[PDB]
Amino acid sequence: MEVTVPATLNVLNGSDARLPCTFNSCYTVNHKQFSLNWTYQECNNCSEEMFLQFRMKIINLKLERFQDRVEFSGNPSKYDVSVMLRNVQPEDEGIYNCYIMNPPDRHRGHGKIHLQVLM
Amino acid sequence: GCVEVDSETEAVYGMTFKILCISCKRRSETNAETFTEWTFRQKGTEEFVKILRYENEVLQLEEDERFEGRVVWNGSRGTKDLQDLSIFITNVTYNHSGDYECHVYRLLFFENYEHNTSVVKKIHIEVVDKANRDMASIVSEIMMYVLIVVLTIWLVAEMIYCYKKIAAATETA
Amino acid sequence: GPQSFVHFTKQSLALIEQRIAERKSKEPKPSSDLEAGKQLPFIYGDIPPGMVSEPLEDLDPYYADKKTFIVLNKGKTIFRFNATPALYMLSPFSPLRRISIKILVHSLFSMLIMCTILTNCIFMTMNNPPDWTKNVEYTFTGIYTFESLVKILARGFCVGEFTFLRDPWNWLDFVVIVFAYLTEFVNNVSALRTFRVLRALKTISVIPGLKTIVGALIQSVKKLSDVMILTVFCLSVFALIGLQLFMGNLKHKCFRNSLENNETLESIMNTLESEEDFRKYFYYLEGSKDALLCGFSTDSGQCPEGYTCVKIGRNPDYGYTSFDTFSWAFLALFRLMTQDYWENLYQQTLRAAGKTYMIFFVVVIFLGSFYLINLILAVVAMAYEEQNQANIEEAKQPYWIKFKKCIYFIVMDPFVDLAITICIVLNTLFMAMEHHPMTEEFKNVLAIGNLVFTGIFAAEMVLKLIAMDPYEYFQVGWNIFDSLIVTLSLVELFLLSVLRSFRLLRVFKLAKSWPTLNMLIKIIGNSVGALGNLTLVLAIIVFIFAVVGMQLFGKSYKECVCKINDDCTLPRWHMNDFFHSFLIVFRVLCGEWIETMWDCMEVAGQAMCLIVYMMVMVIGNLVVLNLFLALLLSSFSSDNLTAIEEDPDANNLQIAVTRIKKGINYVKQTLREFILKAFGKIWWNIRKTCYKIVEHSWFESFIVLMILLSSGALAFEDIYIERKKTIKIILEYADKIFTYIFILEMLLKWIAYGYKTYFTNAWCWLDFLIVDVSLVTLVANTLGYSDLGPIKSLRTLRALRPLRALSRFEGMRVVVNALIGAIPSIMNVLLVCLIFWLIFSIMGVNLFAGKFYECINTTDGSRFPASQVPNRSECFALMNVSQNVRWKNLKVNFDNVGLGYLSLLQVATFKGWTIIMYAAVDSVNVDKQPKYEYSLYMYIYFVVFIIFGSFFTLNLFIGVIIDNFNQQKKKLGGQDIFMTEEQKKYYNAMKKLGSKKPQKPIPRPGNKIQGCIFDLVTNQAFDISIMVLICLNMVTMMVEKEGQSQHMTEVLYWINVVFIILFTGECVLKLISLRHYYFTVGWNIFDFVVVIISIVGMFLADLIETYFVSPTLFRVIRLARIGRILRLVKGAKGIRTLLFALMMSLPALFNIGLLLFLVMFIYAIFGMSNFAYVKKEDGINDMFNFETFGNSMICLFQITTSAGWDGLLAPILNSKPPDCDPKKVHPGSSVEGDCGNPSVGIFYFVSYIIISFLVVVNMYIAVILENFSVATE
Ligand SMILES: *[C@@H]1O[C@H](CO)[C@@H](O[C@@H]2O[C@H](CO)[C@@H](O)[C@H](O)[C@H]2NC(C)=O)[C@H](O)[C@H]1NC(C)=O
Ligand SMILES: *[C@@H]1O[C@H](CO)[C@@H](O)[C@H](O)[C@H]1NC(C)=O
Ligand SMILES: *[C@@H]1O[C@H](CO)[C@@H](O)[C@H](O)[C@H]1NC(C)=O
Ligand SMILES: *[C@@H]1O[C@H](CO)[C@@H](O)[C@H](O)[C@H]1NC(C)=O
Ligand SMILES: *[C@@H]1O[C@H](CO)[C@@H](O)[C@H](O)[C@H]1NC(C)=O
Repeated sequence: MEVTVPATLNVLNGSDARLPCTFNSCYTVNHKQFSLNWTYQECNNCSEEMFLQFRMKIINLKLERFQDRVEFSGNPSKYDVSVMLRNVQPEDEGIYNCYIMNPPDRHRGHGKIHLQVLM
Repeated sequence: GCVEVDSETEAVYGMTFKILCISCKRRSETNAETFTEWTFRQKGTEEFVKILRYENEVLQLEEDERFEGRVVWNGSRGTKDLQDLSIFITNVTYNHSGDYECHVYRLLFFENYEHNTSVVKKIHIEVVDKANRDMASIVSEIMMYVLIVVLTIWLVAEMIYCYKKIAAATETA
Repeated sequence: GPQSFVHFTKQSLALIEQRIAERKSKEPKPSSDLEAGKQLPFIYGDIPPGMVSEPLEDLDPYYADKKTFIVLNKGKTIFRFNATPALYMLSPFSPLRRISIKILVHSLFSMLIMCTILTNCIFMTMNNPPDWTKNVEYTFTGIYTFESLVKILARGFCVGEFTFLRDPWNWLDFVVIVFAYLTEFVNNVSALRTFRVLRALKTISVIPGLKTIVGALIQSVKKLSDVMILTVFCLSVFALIGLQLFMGNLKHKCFRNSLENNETLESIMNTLESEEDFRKYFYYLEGSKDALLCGFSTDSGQCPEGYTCVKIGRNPDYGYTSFDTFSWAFLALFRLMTQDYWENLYQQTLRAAGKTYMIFFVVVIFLGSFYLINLILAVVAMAYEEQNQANIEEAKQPYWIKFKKCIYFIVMDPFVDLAITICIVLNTLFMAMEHHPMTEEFKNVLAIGNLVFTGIFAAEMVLKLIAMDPYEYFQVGWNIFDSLIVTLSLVELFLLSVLRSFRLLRVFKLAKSWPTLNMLIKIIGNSVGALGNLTLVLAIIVFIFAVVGMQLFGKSYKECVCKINDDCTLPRWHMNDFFHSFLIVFRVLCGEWIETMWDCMEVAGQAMCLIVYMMVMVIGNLVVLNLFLALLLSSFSSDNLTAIEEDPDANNLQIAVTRIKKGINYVKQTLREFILKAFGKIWWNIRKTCYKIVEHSWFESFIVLMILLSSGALAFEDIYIERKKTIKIILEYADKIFTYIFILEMLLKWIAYGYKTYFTNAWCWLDFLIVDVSLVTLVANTLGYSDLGPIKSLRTLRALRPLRALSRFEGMRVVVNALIGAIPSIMNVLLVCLIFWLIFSIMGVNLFAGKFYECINTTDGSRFPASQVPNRSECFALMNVSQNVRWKNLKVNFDNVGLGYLSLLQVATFKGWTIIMYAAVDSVNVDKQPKYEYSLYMYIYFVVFIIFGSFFTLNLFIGVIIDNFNQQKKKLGGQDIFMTEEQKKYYNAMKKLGSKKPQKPIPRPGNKIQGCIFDLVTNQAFDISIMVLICLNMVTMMVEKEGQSQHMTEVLYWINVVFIILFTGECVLKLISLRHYYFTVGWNIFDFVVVIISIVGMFLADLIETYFVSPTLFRVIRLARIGRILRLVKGAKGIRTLLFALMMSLPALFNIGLLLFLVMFIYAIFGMSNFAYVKKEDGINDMFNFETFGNSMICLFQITTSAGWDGLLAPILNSKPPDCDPKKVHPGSSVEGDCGNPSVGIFYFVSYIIISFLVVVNMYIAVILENFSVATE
């Protein structure tokens, strides 16, 4: 599917970062089968860390590297699976992936955002 | 397809008789599994007594004198979805007179749904010495003959009158 | 004169400006021959060499005073431009403008633009263009910018009169160029392609003679104004009636009774999404997407045991089929008017509301789909006729020499050409013996026969080519065509499957001697000859529609695919690529648009698909109708003028016939000569008495009554006759009485008329045959022969007793007389059609013989893939392995020529054709499992057959039907052929109604207040206010919808009450004012009656809805609300005229309807006798079958329009197991077996559809005669 994400996002230290990820799927998002998979990797060839997932509801894995600063800021029914990172810290810099699966649409979606944090 | 015809109410002594019990499912394309039970109440008695049961291509008879060795199966054959449940009596006697109850126990099979139904049909049969002719046939034949004779007489009278008139006209000319 | 040629110089411009100044100080039409875009008159002769392609003065005196100049190309085409400088910079004498004019007026310019547009159109067909297409797209944009700049530079931009922007077709070029550049700079891609497709419309302005066709098509539309208004009005009234009758009925479903876990319908209906879970609570037939429909009456559909009928859930067909709102009701009524899949809607409505509502469909079909189509069609006929009349009115205003001469002598017309004709007939009959289960010996003999025929044809080809000179030989077109056929024959000899079938085109060589085949050839030639421009326009429109659909909805079909297909694969019909998009457009033109429209609205939205489909239908149908009319009347009147004699050069066939007349007669006479050398007033009075009795009116009435009784006695012999012992006995004895009475009638007729007179009459012969069959049946039954097979097959011939009613009723007699008069002309056009269809049948047999077999999984009816079981032997391995496996084949296919004829009949009528086309495009080979669209481009065969064997075939048929009925009318003095003498008198009396002069004005009343009322009600303001009030009432009734709240119900009720009090009041005012003159006008009588029905029906409906329980009756009397809106036809004069034409056409329609009903009755009795116990599959089910008289009439009315006749025929074609069971036991009856008789079924259905087609054509022409009579008088 078409996934609309910003290639690079620049966020100030201590400010709030909304991570936009929207997908254009023909079929209505049914919450009982819809799948959302948010991962984080330091580099393109680095390991991905699960920190948020929507299997039936929003499941926050609560990673230690993020403390309790990861929150969901989208709405699946309106094709929005964005998340927000409160009080951005320098180690939040990396690559964030939003994987989308919306049955009965066959293909798998993937949006990649490079979050750069400046002073 | 399937037609529910009523059983005849008159059986003659010493001969064979078939009692019809036809129960058609409301939709033909449905699948079911049916078995039947027959009950008989004789004249002079007020209690209905079971006399046979048919299920899974085998006929079970109760131990009763009036029906032992005289009844066979004339219903649906080769299937569990029975829509004809009629039996057949070989030597009708005077104690076969009475009213019958045909209990049909059909188990419909739907998608995630089983419906157990039941229907009852009542057949009252008369046992007499000689087959009484139906009123319908007698009266219908009588009206056929009277209508034929009336039409013929009317036509003949009309030809007579017209021939007399045209003969008078011919003599006048 | 011709000498008037001079270069446009500055002195001439100064003179023109001086003349303009003189005209201003002082302060007409031009020559159409000299009008822009025309040929220069021959009176001017040739052009001086220095004069061509140069600015020269204005020839027309009208523009001689104004500032213009003319330019001439090398084809003598004048162009009128403006002398004012182009944007005040470029002057006429400037070399830049000179070069621009030189480029503008040339052939290499138009050819270059044509090639560019065609290449661009070819490039628009690609759905996923590669990356090397963008440079080509820039090149196309540059070429268009070039021509736009040239035209702007040469003609000026906007300021002048003959300028770039004044041309309406130049706005399209401007819009294209600005869209291209602007959308390129700004960057929906699909939108940008819907803006790029407009370049396909530039073909109209570059191919010459297309603007004229477009203008004529625009003119044909403008004459359709009033008929469109009447169509909208009738569709809206029928939609309101259907909304009232069927609101919410298509949402009935069979809901299960026993629910566990304390569950309820309302709770369940909120937690159901998938059909897999809907199937657990509602009842679905296997393989059905929608739930089964039910009803609450005894004549509606019945739920299975354990399910109860409830109104809940969505409507069928994704929810698009309903009568819930006025919008969907109007869509359904439009569908009924166009008869697109209308049998499905008819079946659903009967299932959900009851069989008694078939009256609504009868009335709707007969009034809309017949009469309104007749009106549109006849108005198009007038428009083109006036166009053609104006056109014709204004248009009129040594050794080698020896042996070649020997060969030329060998060429001899009486025998050689006759021998070749015989050889052609033998060859086509020989190639008609191919079939699928063919032994190798039969194949070998067919091969040697086809080889020897080709050899002898090539021998003819070479012998002629050496007899006459090669330059002389190729002069005749027939010789050239024979040469092409021969060379392709040799080519295939040296070597596809279609190439084998190009030999059948030699059949057209018989058109030299066959006159009505030459008519079809001339029609086909005119389609690409005198009417080539209109056909080209139609092709352009089809291409544009296909590409527009592909661009708009192509990606939606792929992304939204799982909504319209469970396997998440593209359906059979879609618009993902150009070919399938074009197939959808062609199918819509054939008349099937609703089913693809449902998928389009599911994938891409309702509004877009609705607009696109309506526009495609309107434009395409209009252009196809114009092409049909032009072809029909051109070939009817313009082509045939008897310019030459019948075969002016004595036909070789006629020379052979003369030689045969000499020879056979002479030989027979010589043989006869050789044989001769070798060797009582009483009886006359009785006859008069019988004459007196038979010819009396009472005898006729008695016989008519007994015929009616005997015919009605046949309707009772359904499958339930054994529940009605008494009536069965009465019917038997009554049949005996009827036989007696008709024996007596026959004897009386014999004595009165005599054997000679009795047996010269055909009606008497029919009665004699029927009565003889009845007597034989009675004597067989009496003598104990009641169960013999021949006797049991004779007893089914009692369905022919209603044929005795033909001679008793004058309407059926005159309609039958007209039909028998038409027969002889129909026979020849039937023979031509059989030959044309035999060609296609042989081609289809060659293409598809034995390739429709497949290995299917019987329990679910799905073809196995081709990865597993790709062969017949693998299929047999799996049959002997898995039980539910079968290598079955289609019932209707191309195994032989007869089955090919049946397939072609199904395709031409567009009923059951889709299965055939799917099997054809999936075909691989013999004994090979089909693969999905392996032979995808086999759709071309079906498209070509549809065109040639439907469009042109029906064109020829109706073209001959027109002349036949015209000569029928002429010979009897111009009287109507479908009406009786009394009906003729009433027809005249109705004609004087619509032509009365203005009657005496109603006299005003002497009273003051009454005079005020008189001057009020008689004003036109009163009438127009009445019309707007009726329109507001119509809107109020349109607001009603399914599921509306009680507040809306109360509001609408009070508004309707207020309207009733207003209308009743207006009636009281008119009654007070006009006094007794109110009733002297029929329209006021209708108004008074309808206001009475409105009041009474509203009160009665309130009474029933408050103090009674009868929703059906409530709706039936609330239908009385329609009468108020029927008063709108009073103000509309045109729609009033069409309704008057319908009223005039009613009597003949009554006679033809009586004939059709009698034929339907006979076929109903036959169907009850034959197909009562056939398996309930395909179109035969629990409600639509031949078990009873009502069901049979339901089924026959459906296929009177040919709708769904394949679905009815299919269960009959089962003859052997495992298709049917010959020993099926039916409880309550002694009939055994559920098999059908394929031959009887085929004859039944084909004969019925043909007869219905003929009768419908009769009703058509009746309405056309009435329509043309009304408007042109
Ligand atoms: C029909 O198609 C099947 C597809 O599997 C062909 O396969 C044969 O299968 C048998 C047993 O599995 C093998 O012994 C053969 O060697 C296979 N054929 C080939 C060509 O490898 C089968 O041959 C086909 N039959 C015909 C008559 O073409
Ligand atoms: C039936 O059995 C009885 C008992 O003996 C006998 O009298 C009668 O004749 C039998 N009838 C037939 C038809 O066998
Ligand atoms: C019929 O039943 C009666 C019961 O009263 C019995 O007496 C009689 O013997 C029975 N007859 C036959 C033939 O079984
Ligand atoms: C009704 O449903 C409820 C579910 O909350 C259940 O507890 C209760 O027993 C049900 N009542 C009956 C009569 O089944
Ligand atoms: C295929 O069918 C049978 C099963 O009925 C199987 O056992 C056997 O191998 C095969 N028989 C024949 C006759 O091909």
